[PDB]
Amino acid sequence: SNIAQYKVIDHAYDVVIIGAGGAGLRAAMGLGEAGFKTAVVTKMFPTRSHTTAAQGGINAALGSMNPDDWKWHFYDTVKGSDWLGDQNAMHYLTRNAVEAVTELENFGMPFSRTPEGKIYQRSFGGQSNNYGKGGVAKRTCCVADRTGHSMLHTLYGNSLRCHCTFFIEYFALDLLMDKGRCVGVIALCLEDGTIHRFRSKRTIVATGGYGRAYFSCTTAHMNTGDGTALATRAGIALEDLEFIQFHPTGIYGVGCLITEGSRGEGGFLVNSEGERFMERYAPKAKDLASRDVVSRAETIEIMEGRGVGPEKDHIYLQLHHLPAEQLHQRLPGISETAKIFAGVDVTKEPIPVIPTVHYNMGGIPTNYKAQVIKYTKEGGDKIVPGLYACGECACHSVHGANRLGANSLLDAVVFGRACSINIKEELKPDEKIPELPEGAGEESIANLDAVRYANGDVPTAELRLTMQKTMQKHAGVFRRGDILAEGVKKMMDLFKELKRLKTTDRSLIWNSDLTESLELQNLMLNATQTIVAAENRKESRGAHARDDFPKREDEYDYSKPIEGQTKRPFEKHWRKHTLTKQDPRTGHITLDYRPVIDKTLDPAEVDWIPPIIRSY
Amino acid sequence: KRIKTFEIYRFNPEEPGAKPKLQKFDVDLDKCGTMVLDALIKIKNEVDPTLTFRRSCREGICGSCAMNIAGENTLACICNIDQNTSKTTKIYPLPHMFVIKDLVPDMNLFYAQYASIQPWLQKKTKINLGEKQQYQSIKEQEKLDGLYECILCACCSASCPSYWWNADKYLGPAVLMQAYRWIIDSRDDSAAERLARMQDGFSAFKCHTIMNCTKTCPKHLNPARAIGEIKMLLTKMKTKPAPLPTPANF
Amino acid sequence: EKTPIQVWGWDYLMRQRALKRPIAPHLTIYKPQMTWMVSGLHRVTGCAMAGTLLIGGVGFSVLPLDFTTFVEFIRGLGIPWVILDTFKFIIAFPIAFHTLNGIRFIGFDMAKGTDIPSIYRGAYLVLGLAALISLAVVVYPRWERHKKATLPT
Amino acid sequence: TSAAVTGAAPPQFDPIAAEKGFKPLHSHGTLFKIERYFAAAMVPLIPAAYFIHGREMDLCLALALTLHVHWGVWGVVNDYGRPFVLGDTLAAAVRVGAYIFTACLLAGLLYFNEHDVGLTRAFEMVWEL
Ligand SMILES: Cc1cc2nc3c(=O)[nH]c(=O)nc-3n(C[C@H](O)[C@H](O)[C@H](O)COP(=O)(O)OP(=O)(O)OC[C@H]3O[C@@H](n4cnc5c(N)ncnc54)[C@H](O)[C@@H]3O)c2cc1C
Ligand code: HEM
Ligand SMILES: O=C(NCc1ccc(Cl)cc1Cl)c1ccccc1C(F)(F)F
Ligand code: SF4
Ligand code: F3S
Ligand code: FES
Repeated sequence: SNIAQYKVIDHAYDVVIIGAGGAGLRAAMGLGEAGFKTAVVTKMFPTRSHTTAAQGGINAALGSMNPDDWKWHFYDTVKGSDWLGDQNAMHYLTRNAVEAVTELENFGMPFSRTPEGKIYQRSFGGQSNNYGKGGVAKRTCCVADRTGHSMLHTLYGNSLRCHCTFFIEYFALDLLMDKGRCVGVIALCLEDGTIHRFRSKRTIVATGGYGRAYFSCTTAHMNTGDGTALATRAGIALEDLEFIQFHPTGIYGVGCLITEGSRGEGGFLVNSEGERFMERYAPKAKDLASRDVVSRAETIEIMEGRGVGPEKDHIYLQLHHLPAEQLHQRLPGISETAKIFAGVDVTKEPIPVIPTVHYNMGGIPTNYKAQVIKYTKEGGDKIVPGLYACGECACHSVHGANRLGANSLLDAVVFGRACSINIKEELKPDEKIPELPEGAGEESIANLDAVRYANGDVPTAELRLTMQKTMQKHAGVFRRGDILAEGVKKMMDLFKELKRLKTTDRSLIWNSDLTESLELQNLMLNATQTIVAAENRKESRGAHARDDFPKREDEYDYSKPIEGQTKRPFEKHWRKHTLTKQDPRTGHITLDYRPVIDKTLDPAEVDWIPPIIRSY
Repeated sequence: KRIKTFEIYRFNPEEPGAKPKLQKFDVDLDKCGTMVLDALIKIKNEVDPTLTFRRSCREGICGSCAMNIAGENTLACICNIDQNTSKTTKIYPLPHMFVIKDLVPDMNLFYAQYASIQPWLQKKTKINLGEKQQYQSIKEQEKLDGLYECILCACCSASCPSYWWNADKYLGPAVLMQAYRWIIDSRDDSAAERLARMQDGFSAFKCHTIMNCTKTCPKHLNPARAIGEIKMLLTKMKTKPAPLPTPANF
Repeated sequence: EKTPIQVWGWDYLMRQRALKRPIAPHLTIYKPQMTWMVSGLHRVTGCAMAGTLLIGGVGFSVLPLDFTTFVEFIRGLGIPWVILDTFKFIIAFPIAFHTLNGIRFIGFDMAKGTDIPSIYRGAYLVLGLAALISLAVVVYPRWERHKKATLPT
Repeated sequence: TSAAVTGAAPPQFDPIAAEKGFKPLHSHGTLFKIERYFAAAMVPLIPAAYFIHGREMDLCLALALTLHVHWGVWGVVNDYGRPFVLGDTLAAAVRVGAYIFTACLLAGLLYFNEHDVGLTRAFEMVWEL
C-alpha cells in the first residue's frame, strides 16, 4: 500500500464463487436454489468466459443414437486417463452425466435433435461401447458446433433466477485465509478502482485453465491460471500440472480450434503423401484415437518430413469428402472459422491444422466432493476448510494424464453442481459468517501497488512473450531430460526478471496494463510449477511424453501377466499425482507425490478398472 | 515497409476534467497479424500500454471486442485490417454508449435489459429436473437457428438510432431477438407473458425498421426479422404455434 | 406508466450522468449506409411535407396574400422552364418516395424482406420508381406544352 | 490499508422481484395495427389524387393526411422529445405540441380548402408554370 490510497469495501456472503463459466454458474444456480446468499466474482462478463468457445459437445450415455451405458463411458474415462485418474471421481462424473445433461436440456439448452425428437449425439475421440470391446460410441451431445456457447448462455440465463448477486469485471487478487481456513476473497473492481473483500463461509475456485503459459494455444487471453496462482499463494500445492493437453487440430497459423467433432462426423487427418496416416498410428480408432495419441501422431509425421504446407510444418484436416448438407448442419461454426482465418472453403479444400495447447488436467487438488486438499504422507488428504474448487482450474482428478473429449463441459457442470449439493449438506444455518483477521488482504494490495507503479526496465509484455516462447520450446509435446532441465533453468531466471518489471499505466480505473501484469505473475506461478514437475517425471503417460523414458512406469509391468510379479514400491514407479508446493516470493518449488485413488465410490454399483496397456 | 495508421478514440476518466480525443498510431502490417485486434494488441504492447479495450476469445465467439471500426460496429478479432495504407482506419467505441475508458463502454443497461426478458426456459407444469428430456422436433428446434447464435456483443443495438436516443425505454434489437428466441421455443409455455412485458409503445414498437441491426451484425444474424416477428405477434396478426404432440413411445 | 426495466433504465442514465461520463460518438462517426440514410430520408420527406402543409394552410390564412397572387408573383419572375420543372420534381419526389418506401417499411413491420440483399434491392427499387415517377409527372406534361408551342393545327 | 467500510451490492435488475404487481395491460398493439392499415389505405388515395381533383379529394386528403400526420409527428416527438435531454416538463410541453400541431394543420387545411384554391387546384397552378 506504501505509495497510494486504496478504497476498501467489505461484503458478507454465504458463498463466494471465483468464476462464471460452466462450473461457476452451475454452482451459483445450485446454491441460490438452496437458499444461500451467493456472490459470483468474475473478471469478465460471464458469457465471455471460455466455456463459450467450446464446440464439440458434452458426453452422456443418453443412448439417443443406439443403446449405451454410463459404465461404458466410465471405462473410456478411466482408460483415457492412462490410470492417473482418481476412479471415485471418474465414477461420480459418469454416473451423473445423463442427469446433468438432461437438466441442461430442461434449462432450455437448444440441443440439436434426432428424428425421434431426442438429443442428437455424435462420435468423438477415445470412446467406445462395451468396456472397450464393442464399436465406436456416440455419447457426445451437442448444439451442433457451438455446444459450449449454447450451454454457457443457457446457464447464464438461468443464473438470473437464483437471485445470485454478480460482481462483473472484478479481478480476484487472493484468497482470504485465517489459520488454514478460507474466509473469503479479495478482488479489484475495474470500473472504479475500488478494492473489495468478500467475507464468506465458503469459497469456490472455478477460474479455468492456464493456456496462455504457452506461445500458441486455443484458449482465451483470460486463461492465465489465476485460481491456481491464488491457491499457490494460499499455501496450497497444485496437482499434475505437467499434464498439458495438446489438441490435435488447431488452425495452423493462428491457433483457433477446429473441433474433434469434425473427425467424429467423418473427417480425417492427411499427411503430405496424401495418406490417411492415423490408420498406422492407431489401426482400431484411426482418427478418433485419444487426444494425446493423435497429437503425437501428427508431431512425428512433421518430424519425419511428411508435413504439409510451404514449410512442411503442419498437416491437413480433410472434411470436403462429407456432404455439404452435413457440414452446414453438423459443423457450421468451424465451416466459418476456417473461411475467416485460413481462407478455406471446408467443402472443397482441407484445413491446415497442427497440435495446439488446449486443456489443463492439472490444477487444484480436491477429493471427489470438490473440496480442496493438502497432502502429508502421514496424515494423508486433509481438506482445506471453507474451500472448494471445480472445472478446469481443479484436479479431482477426473482426467488424470489425458482428458477425454466432451468430458470437460461435463466435468464442470457435474462438479459445479456437486459443490452446491455438498455445501447444502455440510453448511448449516447456526454457523455464522467468519469475521476477517486483522490486516486481511494487505499484502494483496501491496503487490497491487507495486505492480501498478512498477519502475523496472523489462516491460510486462516482453517477459510474458519469452515465458510463452520458452514453455513452447522445452515443455512441448515431446520432452527430454536435458531440454527440460535447460528450460527449468530459463524459467527460474524469468521468475527473477519479474522483479525488473515495467508497467506504464498508473491508473486504477479499468487498467488493462495492471491486470495483464497481475496475470503474468500468475502465469509464471503456473508455468514454473508445470515445467519442474515435467522435468522430474521420468516416464511417458498420457499427454506427458518423455523420449528418454518412453514407457509408462506402473507398480507392475501391466504388459505381462500380473501374478508372478512383485509390487514396485511407491518411490520407484510413477502412477502417482505430482504435487508442487511453491513459495510465491522466492519462486522455489518442492515436490511430493500422492497415491492415485483406485477404488470406486461403491463396488456394488461398479467395479474398478485395473491398469492395462493403453492402445487405441 | 508497409505502414498502416489507426485513429483511436481515447478517454481517461482519472485526468482532471478530461475530454475524449483521437490518437494516431502507426503499425507495420508485416510485423502484425491480419485482424484489427492484432493491431490494437501490438500497439498496446509495443507503444502504449495505457491503450485499453476488451478482448478474450481470438475467434469471434466471446463478444468482448465489440467496437466501431471504419464506421461500422463489428468485432475487432475477425474484421481484417484494411491494407490500403493511404487510408487511416478510425476506431471508436460502441456508438452512443457511456464510456468508462478508451474503447471500453458501460454495458450494464444492455445486460439489465437482457435480464428483463427472463432468458430461461419456463413451463406451466413444474418438471422433475434430472428426470427426462423434453420432446422437440427437428423442425421446431430449427426455428432457434439464427437466434441462439447470438454472442450478446451489442453491435446491433449500438448501431440502432432508436436505441441511441431511447436506450432507457426501447429494449433494442439484441435483447428483442433473444426475447423472441424464448417465445418461439416450443418447449416454452410463457409465450403469452413474454409478449406482455413488451406490449407498451416503447419496449418493442419504437423499432422504426431502420435495418442497421441486421446489416452490421458480425455473426450474420437478422434481428430486424425477429423484431418484425414480435410486432406481428403483438398485433395479433400471428400466433405462436402449439407444440407438436409428444409421441407415446417417447 | 413504465415497465420495471424502464424505471431501472432511467436510474441507470441518471447514474451515468452523475459519473460525468462522455457518450460515444454516433452520427458524426457511423458509416452512411442505405439502411439508415433511407430511414432518415423517409422521415425528412414525411416531416418536410407536413411542415409544408402547416406553413401553407396556416400561412395563407394569417397573411393578407393568397395562393393565386403568390403564383402570379413567381410567374412574373420569368425564370427558366428547366429550373421550374426541377422545383416540381423536388415536390413530387418527397411524395413519391415516401409513399413507396412507406409500403416497404410496412413489409419490414411484418418481417417481410428483412435480409440484406432484399433490404438493398428494396432501397434501390424504391429510390428508382420514385425518381422515374417524379420525372414522368414533371416531364410528360411539359412535353405536351412543347407539342402545343410548335404544332400542326 | 484495509480500514474499509462496508459496501452495498451493485445495481442489478431482479427480473422476478420486478414481476410482483406488474399486471397492467396497456397494449399498444391494436393502435400500431390501425396506423399501418391507415397507411396502406392511403396508398391508392395518392394516385387517385393525381387523376381526380376538386373540393372533395381536397377534403379526403385534408382528413387522411391530418390523421396520418398526427400519428407520425407523435412518434417523431416521442423519439426526440426526451426527458433525459430536455428535463421532464419541456418534454411534456413538446408532447402537447404534437396535438397543437395536428389541430393547426387541420384548421389550416380546412381554411385553405374553403377560402382558397384548395389542395389539388393549388398543385395544378404550380404545374402550369
Ligand atoms: C476452444 C475450446 C473448445 C472447447 N470445446 C470443448 C467441448 O466441445 N467440450 C468439452 O467438454 N470441453 C471443451 N473445452 C474445454 C472446456 O470448454 C473448458 O475447460 C471449460 O469450459 C472450463 O470451464 P470453467 O468454468 O472451469 O472455466 P472457464 O469456462 O474458462 O471460465 C473461467 C471463469 O473464471 C473467471 N476468472 C478467471 N480469473 C479470474 C480472476 N482473477 N478473478 C475473477 N474471476 C476470474 C473468468 O472470468 C471466467 O468467468 C474447450 C476448450 C477450448 C479452449
Ligand atoms: C400514401 C401512403 C403513405 C404511406 C404508406 C405512409 C407510411 C408511413 C409509415 C409506415 C410511417 C412510419 C415510419 C416509422 O415509424 O418509422 C410513416 C410516417 C410518417 N409519414 Fe407517412 N405514409 C404515407 C403518406 C404520407 C404523407 C402524404 C405524409 C404527408 C405529410 C406523411 C408523413 C409522414 C410523417 C411525418 C411520418 C413521421 C414518422 C417518421 O418519420 O418515421 N406520410 N408513414
Ligand atoms: O433519428 C433517426 N435517424 C438518425 C438520424 C438522426 C438525425 C439526422 Cl439529421 C439524420 C438521421 Cl438519419 C431516425 C430516423 C427515422 C426514424 C426514426 C429515427 C429515430 F428517431 F428512431 F432515430
Ligand atoms: S445479434 Fe449479432 S450483433 Fe446483435 S448482439 Fe447478437 S450478435 Fe452481436
Ligand atoms: S437498427 Fe433499430 S429500429 Fe429496428 S430493425 Fe434495426 S432495430
Ligand atoms: S475478442 Fe472475442 S469477440 Fe473479438
